[PDB]
Formats: sequence, structure tokens, C-alpha cells
Amino acid sequence: LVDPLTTVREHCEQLEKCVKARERLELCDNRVSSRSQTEEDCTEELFDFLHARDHCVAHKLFKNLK
Amino acid sequence: LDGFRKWYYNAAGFNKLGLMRDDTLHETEDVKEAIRRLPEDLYNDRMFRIKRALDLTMRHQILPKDQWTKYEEDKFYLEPYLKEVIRERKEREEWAKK
Amino acid sequence: KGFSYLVTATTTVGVAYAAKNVVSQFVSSMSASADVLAMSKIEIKLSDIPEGKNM
Amino acid sequence: SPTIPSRLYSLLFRRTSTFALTIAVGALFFERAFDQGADAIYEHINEGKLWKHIKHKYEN
Amino acid sequence: SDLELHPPSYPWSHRGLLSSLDHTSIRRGFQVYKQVCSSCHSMDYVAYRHLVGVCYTEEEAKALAEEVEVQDGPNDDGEMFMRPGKLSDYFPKPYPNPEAARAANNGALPPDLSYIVRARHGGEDYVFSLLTGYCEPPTGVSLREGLYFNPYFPGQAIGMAPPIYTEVLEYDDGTPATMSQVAKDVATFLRWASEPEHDHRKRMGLKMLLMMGLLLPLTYAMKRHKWSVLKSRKLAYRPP
Amino acid sequence: REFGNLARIRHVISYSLSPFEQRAFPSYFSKGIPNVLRRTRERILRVAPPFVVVYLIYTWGNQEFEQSKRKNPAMYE
Amino acid sequence: MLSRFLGPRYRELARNWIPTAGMWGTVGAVGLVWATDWRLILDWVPYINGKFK
Amino acid sequence: MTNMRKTHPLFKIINHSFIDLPAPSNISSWWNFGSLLGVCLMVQIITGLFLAMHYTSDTMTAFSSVTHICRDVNYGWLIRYMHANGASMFFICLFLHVGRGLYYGSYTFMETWNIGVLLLFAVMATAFMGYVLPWGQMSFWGATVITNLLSAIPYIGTTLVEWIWGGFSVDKATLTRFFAFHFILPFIIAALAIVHLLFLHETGSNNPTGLNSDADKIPFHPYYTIKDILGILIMFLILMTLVLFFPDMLGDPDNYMPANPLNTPPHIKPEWYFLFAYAILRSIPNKLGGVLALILSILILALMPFLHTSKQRSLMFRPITQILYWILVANLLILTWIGGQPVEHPFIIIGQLASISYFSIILILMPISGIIEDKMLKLY
Amino acid sequence: WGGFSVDKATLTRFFAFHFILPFIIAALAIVHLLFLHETGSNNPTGLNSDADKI
Amino acid sequence: MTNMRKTHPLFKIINHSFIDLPAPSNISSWWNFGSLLGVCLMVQIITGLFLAMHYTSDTMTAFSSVTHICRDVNYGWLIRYMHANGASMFFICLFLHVGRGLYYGSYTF
Amino acid sequence: SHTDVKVPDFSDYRRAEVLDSTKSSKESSEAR
Ligand SMILES: CCCCCCCCCCCCCCCCCC(=O)OC[C@H](COP(=O)(O)OCCN)OC(=O)CCCCCCCCCCCCCCCCC
Ligand code: HEC
Ligand code: HEM
Ligand code: HEM
Ligand code: HEM
Ligand code: HEM
Repeated sequence: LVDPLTTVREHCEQLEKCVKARERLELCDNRVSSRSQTEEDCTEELFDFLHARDHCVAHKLFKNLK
Repeated sequence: LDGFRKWYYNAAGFNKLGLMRDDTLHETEDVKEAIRRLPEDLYNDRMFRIKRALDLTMRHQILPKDQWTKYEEDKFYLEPYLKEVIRERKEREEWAKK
Repeated sequence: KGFSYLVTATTTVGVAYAAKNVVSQFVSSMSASADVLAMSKIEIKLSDIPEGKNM
Repeated sequence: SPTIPSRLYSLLFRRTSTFALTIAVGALFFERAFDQGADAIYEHINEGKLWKHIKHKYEN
Repeated sequence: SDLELHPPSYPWSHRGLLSSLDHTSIRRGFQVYKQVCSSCHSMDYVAYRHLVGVCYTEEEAKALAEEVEVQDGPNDDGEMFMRPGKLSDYFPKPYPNPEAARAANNGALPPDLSYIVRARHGGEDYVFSLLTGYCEPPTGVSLREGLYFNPYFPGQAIGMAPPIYTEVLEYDDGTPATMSQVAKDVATFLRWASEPEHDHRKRMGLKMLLMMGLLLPLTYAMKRHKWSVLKSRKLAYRPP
Repeated sequence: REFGNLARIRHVISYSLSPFEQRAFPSYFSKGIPNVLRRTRERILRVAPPFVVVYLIYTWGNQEFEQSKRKNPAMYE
Repeated sequence: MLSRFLGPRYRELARNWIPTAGMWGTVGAVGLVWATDWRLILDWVPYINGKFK
Repeated sequence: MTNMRKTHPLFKIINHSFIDLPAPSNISSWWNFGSLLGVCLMVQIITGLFLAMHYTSDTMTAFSSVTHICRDVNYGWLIRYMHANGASMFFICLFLHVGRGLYYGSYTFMETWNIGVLLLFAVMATAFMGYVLPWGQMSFWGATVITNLLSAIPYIGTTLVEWIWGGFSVDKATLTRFFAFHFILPFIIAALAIVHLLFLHETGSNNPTGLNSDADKIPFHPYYTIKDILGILIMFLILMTLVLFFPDMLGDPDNYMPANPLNTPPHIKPEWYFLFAYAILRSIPNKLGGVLALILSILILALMPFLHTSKQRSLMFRPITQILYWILVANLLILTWIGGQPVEHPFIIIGQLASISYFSIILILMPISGIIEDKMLKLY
Repeated sequence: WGGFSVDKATLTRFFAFHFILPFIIAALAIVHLLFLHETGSNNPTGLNSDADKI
Repeated sequence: MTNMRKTHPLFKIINHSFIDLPAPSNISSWWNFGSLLGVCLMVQIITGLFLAMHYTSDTMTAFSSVTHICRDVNYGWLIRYMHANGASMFFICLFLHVGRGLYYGSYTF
Repeated sequence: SHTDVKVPDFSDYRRAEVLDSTKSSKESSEAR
């Protein structure tokens, strides 16, 4: 069974500001993963990416559910 | 400060309703005593100007610009009576001191 | 005057004593009761928890 | 030819008792008419969602 | 992390100023709660007498009440006994005390889902975002057992595993039970359970708006009519 | 106290007409709009600067709060 | 506070009024300790301490 | 034949106070707020009376009783939401009443102003006890916070707050005594408001111009009767659209949970005006100092009539003090927003800057503004 | 009754009414004394007491 | 200087109502019952305020709350019995009040 | 003199049926 949430989310990562936040996300991801021992955890741009993605979802999801 | 005092006079707003400074100063006991000391024509003019002020403020309107009172012709009619009443009050106060 | 004012003074001493007792009565009544005095003095504590923990 | 508010004043509004009577009669009729109007606007703006709209699918 | 994710504003059918709830969605979210959410979360304030006339009919809600068992007493001999529930009975709690809830849910207490929309900021948007925002944690944080990542829960670590998924239950009307559909239905049902007076309140609001839009111009007309004699009064000063 | 001895008024003539003879809304727009912009212009420079600096302090506080919760780039290592 | 409370007449008025004002403050203090049963003052009076309050 | 309206004693009192009452003709919509406050007081009396008819004050049943009012009682949701949003509307009208008095110099009526300050005290205490009545999480925790503030008093506060608590924390005794006090206190408010109206009636009302209005007076009927009716309708519009469309806009979500002595919310955010009081408390970092700061921030209205150094009563003709007054309203709003916000930078520094600005404006800057205005107008 | 017999609703509403109605009694006692002050006070003889009043 | 007792508004109302009220000189002890009724009313106000301060109005807890007032609360038994006997004395004073009113022709007001 | 007192014009405030002074009332006053 297909999921409208997954299709809308895929369109959201296709959107421009979400994919810019996404590229910042994997950039800080290999920044953290390159270091071995640190107390560096970066949830902030993940929050930004989820914020933009879910904002676009809330704009363009509910027309599929009925 | 003639121009600055004129600007502050216009910005105060009581010239817009046709008042005077001595018209619009608040009534303390000395002020009521000096109003009682005002003569008949000045008292009648004061009360009519205040009544017109109440009417204009009720209607949320102001006088026309030509009918606005001007800084050059703002008579200070209540002032000498007010100074005399203040002098009498101060003299009574210093006699109460003694 | 001493006799009359001694009578008046004794009346107001009695009235003041009664009024102080009444007001102290009411403000002690609205104060803490026997239930909350009994439920606070003794606290049940055990040792059935592991080390480095909180309860 | 007297106008409409002229006839209302000549027939009902001059006497205070008749004024109160037409106030009460208009209160009844306006109460029901406004009830019908407001309800009709409500189920037209919310058609297909209320229990009185989806009721027939489970009543019978 | 003290930073929290603000839930987005979903365009609900009841989001409008005069728009009520979709009672079919309320019904669907009710069996979502019954077949999924009722095993952990209690419902202490919603009853079948509130269920009638909103999403189920009286006979359906009655039979739905007798499908579950309710403890009642005292007996003739003075004990408890299990009897079929009725419309007057409230929804059955899964645990008798919150200590049993914490024991069955490894130290986490599932709150009563009868005021959760009015209790959590964001409301049904927060509930939908919480139920649909489950994802793997980012590189940098490790969560111990019994804890799951959720960016919408404050503190980012929730005591719930994802409760819903695709085809988690079978709808009676044949609607495809996707995860988003199930979350939307249960969020609408939780909004109804938090505020059952929603439709009546909005109908009364429409009535109030129309009546006061009729009355305020008329009352202002009487105010200006009675005040007209002052506002057109003219003054003259005629000293000798 | 009551009407009759409130003030001493002389030579003052007041003219008024009946509410049924006159209108409840006499030129409500053609004279209302110049009057309301007159009042707004007269009393706009005493309220608007405090309210706009409240808006500036509000948005600056929110922005500084969000940068305070933002990550410090000093501690890469 | 005010300019009407200056000079020698009110000064000797306060001089005349200060002992009865001090006595009114004193009876206020005695009323306060008697009403509140203030132990910190009631343990120094010679007999009232036998009430244990 | 005689006139019953001046012959009958109850009727002559009603006539002399409400019917043939000489009032200034030019008073604006800001003078409707006293009648709005009285109407809202009566609305809360009736509404809370019904709430107490359907409400029980006991810790394990207070929240259940409130839920039973909301769900099982017919229109009980309407009654409770009317009560809450009408308390919000009551404090809105109270603040606009106080602002009217401050702007138009009505504080020169010393006895009326002091009775108004007493009314403000009683209304704030009543509303605090009403807020703790539904026994929510934030209700219980705000009660504990305010009682600890009372416990900040040296050598009396600990025993005084164990006395007020009826024990050692907020519990069943505290909830029941707060129910009794909340139910009873608006009747003292109504009696003291009768005293308020009597003290106002002794001297007459105040016009926005601040001048002698005896030259131009109108009866209270029917002008101010129909104006007050229109104001009542507008206030009912705002209140009822709040209740029926945004019943939680001025509310608190954490109040919709049962009170837990163990669990605490991450934030303690009471209602708007208590947010103001909480910010003026949180300004300076000491317990007794903050308590005195809150107490002086409320008593500063009673201290206001001694600070009037100007020769003109109202601020209609005083433009500099108009700027100072609107800056005062501005940092009232700022302090309310800081009370809403949590305790970080820059909310702290904005808090004490707003507090010092507010206190310095009321104490120092306003009489200096009046002196400067008088010396510009050749009155000093 | 608030229902079908004397129950919790009846007891709670009677509590509210019993709390509140003595204040209406107090206000009506104020009205009582106001009417009495308007009409004066009576004496046991039932006569005009204005000759001897203290 | 002014006479504050007759120039202050609340104070002149109090003076004209209760201080300088012209009262008949010959009124007997039956005329005290109005003041007794007012004082019993105030006593009922305060005493019932403390009772409702410690009272719960629910059928499961009304009787238990009354027992809690009479036993656990400090001298709440004295408060409850003062309330009950003050109600009884209120009706005693009411009956003697209406007895004065019927006997002495006070119903003409 | 008292005869100098002439009532000012009110045509900015009159209703539509009482604008002219050459038409008598009682055919419009009751309608108003
Ligand atoms: C000097 C200006 C001259 C303007 C001349 C304009 C043309 C005049 C001739 C044509 C007529 C146009 C219309 C006139 C309208 C009424 C007159 C007017 O606006 O006057 C200017 C007005 C009042 O002038 P006045 O008070 O005399 O200024 C003395 C200097 N203080 O003064 C003003 O408008 C200035 C107000 C400035 C207020 C700035 C406040 C900044 C700080 C706010 C802080 C708020 C709290 C923030 C939080 C604090 C704690 C963190
Ligand atoms: C048993 C596994 C549960 C199921 C089935 C559901 N919930 Fe739950 N819930 C459960 C626990 C143990 C907790 C507490 C976890 C914690 O970390 O505190 C919760 C909590 C919630 C909350 C509250 C979140 C908050 O911010 O307060 C919500 C809104 C919630 N759960 C939603 C929810 C819904 C809608 C469910 C039905 C689909 C549901 N949960 C099922 C345990 C369990
Ligand atoms: C429950 C709260 C209150 C009620 C019911 C109330 C009642 C009233 C009423 C009916 C009026 C007449 C309306 C008017 O003059 O505009 C009035 C005026 C007034 N009120 Fe209040 N009041 C309350 C609180 C306050 C407060 C908090 C203050 C001051 C801090 C205050 C001070 C005044 C003053 C000074 C006036 C005179 C205004 C004037 O003369 O124009 N009152 N009050
Ligand atoms: C005689 C008058 C009043 C009575 C009888 C009364 C009674 C009550 C009762 C029983 C409650 C609890 C019910 C509930 O919260 O659901 C309550 C709540 C409350 N009361 Fe009152 N009250 C009165 C006056 C006031 C006034 C004058 C104010 C404010 C100025 C006020 C403020 C509040 C508030 C804020 C609440 C909380 C409402 C909520 O939490 O939603 N009350 N009142
Ligand atoms: C229920 C509470 C009542 C209160 C608080 C109250 C209060 C008072 C007071 C203080 C007086 C003045 C005392 C005096 O003049 O001797 C008085 C007198 C009077 N009362 Fe009452 N009363 C109450 C009930 C009643 C009742 C039940 C009646 C009659 C059915 C009544 C009828 C009268 C009359 C006629 C007087 C005038 C006595 C006279 O002129 O000598 N009142 N009342
Ligand atoms: C605001 C005023 C009053 C309040 C708050 C109040 C409060 C209460 C409360 C809470 C109770 C139940 C507690 C208990 O009985 O143990 C009660 C009982 C009672 N009340 Fe009141 N009351 C007030 C005035 C009155 C008045 C004026 C009367 C009679 C004239 C009265 C007559 C009674 C009686 C007879 C009982 C029964 C006591 C018993 O059976 O033990 N009350 N009252």
C-alpha cells in the first residue's frame, strides 16, 4: 500500500529549502562521524529540516486523505 | 523660544478648543478662591469658554483655525488674583509657623 | 470617677480577654488540623531500592 | 397613501401596550425564523460532516 | 536538548472559524483508539452516553458497550462481579493504578487521553506530528532500551514505540488505513474527546455573530438617535 | 449637588432640535472620515513610537533568544 | 513632606504630643504581645511565664 | 399627587444616584468601563454561583467535578468558559479603568482612588483563588509559588504560610478554604464597590478635559443609559466571541491536567496580569526584595495622587506626560511579555530594565515632566 | 432536585444556595433598616415619641 | 476646622444612621431584638464561613467532612455547635421580633 | 434685544422629509 505521507515527504525533500537544510544535515553528520570522541551532537539542523519539510507537508498533505 | 513656545502652545491642544491657559489650569482651593474673586464679565467669559470646550469635546470636534486662540492674544486674567490668593495663603502659613 | 472608671475598666478587661480568646480560637481553627499533623511527623521510609537511584 | 412605517406607527407603535404586543409577536416569529436561517447556514457550511447528514447510513 | 520542534499547522476540516468536526472521521478514530490506543491509555471522562448521537447510533453504541466487561458491586454475598457494560458506563481503564501503568510501561506513565489536545500545546497538530514523526535518532545521541526518538516530544525521547503503521487496523467503511489516515482520524477523535461541545459551540457562535451583527448597528442607531439632540446643539453667548 | 445650583451661567443660549426631526447619522462618512483622520493625526505621535519600539524589543528579544539556543561554533573540537 | 508642617509651633506641638504618642505605641506593643502570646517577650515578665507561653 | 421618583426612599436614592445624576456631557467610551466592571462582576456572581451549584471542592474530586460540569451538565462548558474568559475580560476592563484614571487625573479623588486600590486587591486575590479552584497542575504549582512568596517575609512568613496552607503544603484544607474565600470575596467586592460609587457620588464624575463640568451637565438618563447599554453589548461581543471561538486563547493548556505534587511543569506561566506581577517579582534577585517590589508595584497607584505636581489635571493638554504615560503602557506590555517568557538572556536584562523604567517613570519622571510642562506654559 | 431524587446535585446546589442567600438577607436587612430610618421607630406606648427622643 | 463625624460622607451616614439617630426614650428590651438579629446574622456569617472553609459538599464526603470538622479540626466542633445553636437563637430572635411587631403595632410601617 | 436671537440653520442635520420650511408636518412626522 502506497502512503500519501511518504509521497508528500518525497516532494518535500525535492523542494529547495528542505534539500539545502538536508545538505547541511549530512555535512554536520560526517563532521560528527569524523571525530571519534566528542560531546558534539547536532540536532539543530535536523530540527530545521523537519520543520521546513513538515511545514510543506501541512501545506500539501490533507488533500490526499479523506 | 518665542517660536518654540508657540509650537508647544499649538501642540498642547487647548488652543484648538478656544480655551486659555488660565481657563484650563486645574481648580485647587486657591484657584476657586481667585475665580470667586474674578469680576462679572471675566467670569461669564470663562464659563462660556469652558461650556464651549465641553461641547466641542463631546462632539469630538475643534474650533476652526481662524477661531483658534493665538499665543499673542492669550490674556492672563486669573493670574494676578491667583498670586494674591497665594500670597494670602503663604502669610497665613507663616503666621501659623509663628 | 475612680469607682465608675474602675467598673468600666474591669468590663473592658473581661471583654478584651473574651475577644482575644475568640479571635485566637478562630485563627487556630483555620490553622493545621490533627490529620495533617499526624500524617507529617512520622514518614515511612524503606531500603528496597538499588544503589545510585532516587525515589 | 400612507407609507409602511406610517402604517406601523398608526396601527401598533402609538399605543405602548400594542407596541409590547407586536414586540412579543415579532419575538416569537423572529426567534423561529432566525433559528431556521442560522441552522440552514450551519448545515450548508458543514454539509456532509454532521451526524444528521451521516445518520441515514447507520439508522436503517 | 532544550530546543523543541514546533508542530506545523495542518489544515483540519474543523480548523475553520465556523467549521465543525467530521463525524465519520470521529467514528473512524474511535475504533482506532479502541483497537490500538485503549490497551495503554485510559479514558476517564468519555462514555458511551457521549458516544451516542455523535459518531455511533444508540443501538450500535449499546452493543459496543456490551462487548466489553465491567466490574460492578457489591454482590448479594458482598463481593464484586463482572457484568456487561452499558451506555452509562465510562471507558474501561487498562490499569487500576498509575503504578501498574508504570510497571507495564517500564517507568513511563501514559496520560489520560481525554484532555490531551487541550493539555498539549499545538493540540491535534501536536498529536499528528507526534504520531507521524517517528524516525531514527541522528548521529550523536544514543537512546537506551524502552526509549524511542521523536523530535516533537520535548526532550526528544519518548516511552512509546510507534503505535500505528500501514494497515494497523481494518476500517468498517473500507477506507484504506494508511498511517497518515489513521493518525488524522485518531487526532480528530481526540479533539472531539477533549472538546465534545465543538459543533454546538460553533453553531452558537454563528448565531451570536449574526445576532450581534444585527444588533450593534441598531443599538448604535438608538444611541445616536438619543444622543442626536446633544450632538446638534448649538451654543451662543450674548453678553450685554 | 442637584440640578439648579450646579453653576452660575449667564447670557448663554442653547438651541437643540428633536431626534425625530433630525438624523441619527448625518453625513456619517463624508464628515466622519476627515474627523477620524484629524484625531489620528493629532494623537498619532504620542502612541505609535512607544508601540513600535515595543515591537522592535519584542522581535529583537525573540531573535536573540533563538541565537542563544543556537549552537556555539566556538566548540568544534 | 509638606511645607505646612514646618516651624516652632508644630515643633512644640510634637513635643507636647510625643509622650502620649509613645504611650499609645507602648499599649499597642502590649496588646500585640498579649494577643499573639509572644514567648520572646513573655518569658521575661516575672509571673506570666508560668503559663509556659 | 406627588412624584414617587423623588418621594419613595429607595426610588429617591435610585433617582439621585442613577437617574437624575448630573454627569459631564463629554465623557468618552473610557468612562463605560466602570459599568462594564459592575456588569462583569454581576456576570461572574451568577456564573460562579451556577459553577458552585455544580462544583465540589475536594482534591480527588475537584478536577472530576469540573469535567462533569464541562461534559454532563447542560451548557456547563458555556458556563465555565464564560467564567474564565469573563475573568480575563474583568481584568481587561479593570486595567482600562486604572489607565483612564491615570490619564485623566481621576486619582485626585483620593478616597475613591484608595477604595479602587482596595477593589483591585480583592479582585486579584479572588481571581488567584478562582484560578487554583479547578485543581490543575499549573493551579497547584502557582498556588505553591505565591504562598512561598508570602513565606519570604522574615520571622512571620513560615508560620503564616503553614497557617494559610492549613498544613505544610497546598492540600485539601488549602483547596477548601480557597473555595470558601473565592466564593465569598466578590460580595465584599460588591459592598466595597458600593462604597466606591458612594465616594464618587460625593464629588461627581470627571470629564476628559479635566475642567469644571458644572457649566455643561446632562442627566445620566437616557444618554449614558443607552451609551452604557451599547458598551455592555460591545463587551458582551468580545467576551462571547472569545468564549465561543477562542476559549483557550487566554487560557493555559497545563491547567487541563490533574494536579501532581511530584511532577512539575517546565514553566510556571499564570494569567497575563499575574505574568506582569511575576515579572516585577523576578526582576530583582532576592526573596524579600521581590516581594516588596510586587507590593510597591501594586501600591504605587495608591501612591500616585501625591505625585501630581502639575497645575493641570488631565493629560489632554500635556503632551510630554502623554509620551511618558504611553511609554508606561509600553513597558507594562513589555513586562507582561517578559512574565510570559522563560528565564534566559535577554529576558532577564529586559526584565530589570523594564522594571527600573516603570518605577522611575512613576516616581521621578512624571512629576519632573509636569514641572517642565508648567515652566514651558509659564506656570513654574 | 437537579435530577430524579435528592442526590449529589441537590446537595451541592443546596450548599451553594445556603452559602450565598444570607448575603441577600444582609442586603435586605440594609433595605429593612433604610425603610425603618425613613419611617422612624416605634415605642411601646404606640404614641408620637418626638416629644421625648434621645 | 470642620466636624469630621458629620462632614465625612461615610462617617456622616454612620452618624445619621446609628450615632445621632433620634430614638424613642422609652423602648423596652423587646427593641433590642433587631440588633440581636443583626449580630446573630454576623455570627452565622463568620461561623458558617469557617464551616464551609472546612466542609465538602458531596454525598460521599458530606458526613465524613462533618465528622472531620467535629474531631480532627481544632475546635471545629465548637464552630459547628455555635452555628447550629446560633441558627436556633436566630429563630428565637425572629419570633420575638415578629411578636414585638404584632403586639406593639409596628406593622403600620 | 431679545428679538435679535434668531435660531441658526439646521439643514446639515434635518431628515429628508423636513428639509424645506414651506411644507407643513403631520404628513411626515408620524412616518419618522
Ligand atoms: C520633536 C518633534 C517635532 C515634530 C514636529 C512635527 C510638525 C509640527 C507642526 C505641524 C503639525 C503636525 C501634527 C502635530 C501633532 C501633535 C504635535 C506633535 O506631534 O508634537 C510632537 C510630539 C510632542 O512634542 P513634545 O512633547 O513637546 O516634545 C518635547 C520633546 N520630548 O513629540 C513627538 O512626537 C516625539 C515623541 C518621541 C517619543 C520617543 C520615545 C522613545 C522611547 C520609548 C520607550 C518605550 C518603552 C520601551 C521599554 C523600556 C524598558 C526596556
Ligand atoms: C502502550 C504501548 C501505549 C500505546 C498503545 C499508546 N500509548 Fe501514548 N503513551 C504511552 C506511554 C508509556 C507514554 C509516556 C511516554 C513518555 O515518555 O512520557 C505515552 C504518552 C503519550 C502522549 C503524551 C506525550 C506528551 O507530550 O505528554 C501522547 C499525546 C500519546 N502518548 C499519544 C498516543 C496516542 C494518540 C495513542 C493511540 C494511537 C497512543 N499514544 C497509544 C503508552 C502508549
Ligand atoms: C471591581 C472593580 C471596580 C468597579 C465595579 C468600579 C466602579 C466604578 C464605576 C461604576 C465608576 C463610574 C464610571 C466612570 O466614572 O467612568 C467608577 C469610576 C472611578 N473608578 Fe472605579 N471601579 C472599580 C475599580 C477601580 C479601580 C481599580 C480604580 C483605581 C485604581 C478605580 C477608581 C475610579 C475612579 C477614580 C473613578 C472616577 C472616574 C471619574 O470621576 O471620571 N476604580 N468606578
Ligand atoms: C461571587 C462570585 C464568584 C463565584 C461564586 C465564583 C466561583 C467560582 C468557581 C466555583 C470556580 C471553579 C469552577 C471552575 O473553575 O470550573 C471559579 C473559577 C474561577 N474564578 Fe470564580 N467566582 C466568582 C467570582 C470571580 C471573579 C470576580 C473572578 C475574577 C476577577 C473570578 C475568577 C475565576 C477564575 C480565573 C477561575 C478559573 C476558571 C478556569 O480555570 O477556567 N471569579 N469561580
Ligand atoms: C431576618 C432578619 C431581620 C433583621 C436583621 C432585622 C433587623 C431589624 C432591626 C435592626 C430593627 C431595629 C430594632 C428596633 O427598631 O427595635 C428592626 C425593626 C423592625 N423589624 Fe426587623 N429585622 C429582620 C426581620 C424582620 C421580620 C421577620 C419582621 C416582621 C415580620 C421585621 C419587621 C420589623 C419592624 C416592623 C420593625 C420596627 C420596630 C419598631 O418600629 O419598633 N423584621 N428590624
Ligand atoms: C453565609 C452564611 C452561612 C454559611 C456559610 C453557612 C454554612 C453552613 C455549613 C457549611 C453548614 C454545614 C456544616 C455542618 O452542618 O456541620 C451549615 C449548616 C447549618 N446552617 Fe448554615 N450557614 C450560613 C448561614 C446560616 C443561617 C443564617 C442559618 C439560619 C438562620 C443557618 C442554619 C444552618 C443550620 C440549622 C445548619 C445545620 C447544622 C447542623 O445540623 O449541624 N446557616 N451552615
